[PDB]
Amino acid sequence: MDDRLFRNAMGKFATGVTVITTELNGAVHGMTANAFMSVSLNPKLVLVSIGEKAKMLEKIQQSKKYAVNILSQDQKVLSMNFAGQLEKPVDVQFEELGGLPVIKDALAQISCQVVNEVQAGDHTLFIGEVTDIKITEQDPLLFFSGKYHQLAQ
Amino acid sequence: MDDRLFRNAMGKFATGVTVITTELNGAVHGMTANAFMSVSLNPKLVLVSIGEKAKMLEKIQQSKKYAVNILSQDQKVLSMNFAGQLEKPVDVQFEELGGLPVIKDALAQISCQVVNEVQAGDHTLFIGEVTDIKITEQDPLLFFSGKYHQLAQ
Ligand SMILES: Cc1cc2nc3c(=O)[nH]c(=O)nc-3n(C[C@H](O)[C@H](O)[C@H](O)COP(=O)(O)OP(=O)(O)OC[C@H]3O[C@@H](n4cnc5c(N)ncnc54)[C@H](O)[C@@H]3O)c2cc1C
Ligand SMILES: Cc1cc2nc3c(=O)[nH]c(=O)nc-3n(C[C@H](O)[C@H](O)[C@H](O)COP(=O)(O)OP(=O)(O)OC[C@H]3O[C@@H](n4cnc5c(N)ncnc54)[C@H](O)[C@@H]3O)c2cc1C
Ligand SMILES: NC(=O)c1ccc[n+]([C@@H]2O[C@H](COP(=O)([O-])OP(=O)(O)OC[C@H]3O[C@@H](n4cnc5c(N)ncnc54)[C@H](O)[C@@H]3O)[C@@H](O)[C@H]2O)c1
Ligand SMILES: NC(=O)c1ccc[n+]([C@@H]2O[C@H](COP(=O)([O-])OP(=O)(O)OC[C@H]3O[C@@H](n4cnc5c(N)ncnc54)[C@H](O)[C@@H]3O)[C@@H](O)[C@H]2O)c1
Repeated sequence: MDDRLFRNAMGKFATGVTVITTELNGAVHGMTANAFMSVSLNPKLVLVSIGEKAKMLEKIQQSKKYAVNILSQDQKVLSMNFAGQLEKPVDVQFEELGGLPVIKDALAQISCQVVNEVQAGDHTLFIGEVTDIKITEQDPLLFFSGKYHQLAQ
Repeated sequence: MDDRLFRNAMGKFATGVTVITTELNGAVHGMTANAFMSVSLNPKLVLVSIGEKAKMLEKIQQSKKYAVNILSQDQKVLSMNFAGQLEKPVDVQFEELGGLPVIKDALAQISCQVVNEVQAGDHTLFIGEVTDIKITEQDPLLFFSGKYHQLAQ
């Protein structure tokens, strides 16, 4: 059992792709995440998992809020941008939802207030209560086996 | 803000589909789950999220272990089965990995020991340390907007 074997295995679980956003003292910060899930119905809770070394970790710890932007099929470049994979950052179009910066034309936008924070090995889980939601009927960006994919139409 | 709006939103995050399995007195229990994610690299941690009213909850609390079986495209019937959606249960073919019952021909099989248990609203998060992994190169069953889907080929 290598780290590569584990990552390969984990990559067998297909997911959508989100960008996590928050605002700290004026500035908008974003991070590409697929470790996201729906947690609870009553109350409305959601969870995101952030690596210990990630700049986003301290940002969320201070702001105590975050939004989750589910990316559409047309937003592959944004995924790469917020994953630190482009040499030059793109000029991202933000709007607002429940007091959070959200990404324009995202498949879906979900704004949260952090209600719990749980360390789990390498990462921290931020459990958030959902305050606002915006949905569209776009097709999703998918991530599977280390590659970007689309739904069969 | 209705429960339907929240569920619709949450459905906008595409996922693979797993069956969580465990063993209590040699009886094998399974439950369909898509609230699953990779958590930590060092140590190797995974997380699953189980509803407070789910029979699986108490089973895992006792056994202190679970396997995650990621379903292939060919396993839609299994997903429906372990979701309580068929009138008559199907005869499921089990095998073994790390002392856990796993589903034969799954896309991937991941066996875990529970290392933490965190309540989060409606649900409990069982954080699991991975002991054993088996992977194949099959295509995944997908779940998105309340429907089963496939990857574009
Ligand atoms: C598909 C995929 C899924 C991933 N899932 C997760 C996961 O769930 N959990 C996890 O911890 N990591 C995940 N990662 C890795 C993570 O996205 C990167 O490690 C990321 O670079 C870490 O961001 P950071 O907070 O450390 O800050 P940085 O490394 O600085 O942020 C990454 C990039 O975002 C850009 N950026 C930030 N804010 C803005 C803005 N205001 N406008 C324009 N650009 C901006 C920056 O230019 C930078 O290049 C994933 C990566 C991929 C590709
Ligand atoms: C795609 C999708 C994703 C879901 N994700 C989640 C989630 O992540 N978290 C969550 O809590 N719920 C989730 N659910 C709901 C969950 O799958 C159902 O609520 C399930 O019925 C609850 O199982 P239970 O533990 O309460 O026991 P039951 O309701 O009794 O189990 C469901 C079915 O599994 C069958 N079964 C169990 N063991 C065996 C076996 N040994 N051999 C053959 N059949 C067996 C039973 O016949 C039963 O019909 C999801 C449902 C769907 C369709
Ligand atoms: N922290 C995360 O939850 C996470 C998820 C995906 C990618 N990433 C990071 O982004 C970079 C690019 O990703 P890639 O194209 O190599 O995809 P990849 O092939 O490494 O990812 C496939 C799967 O492996 C798992 N994984 C990868 N890194 C992980 C980590 N650090 N902690 C927990 N699970 C992890 C995830 O479940 C992911 O979906 C890599 O450095 C990777 O580590 C991190
Ligand atoms: N507990 C869960 O994480 C979960 C996830 C999916 C489906 N289910 C249950 O299985 C049954 C059939 O599912 P469906 O075909 O109606 O799909 P659906 O349209 O209700 O599911 C779409 C999304 O909504 C979210 N969701 C649904 N029920 C949830 C719950 N009880 N708690 C937290 N998030 C939830 C999930 O993220 C899911 O991916 C429903 O009763 C549903 O509640 C539960």
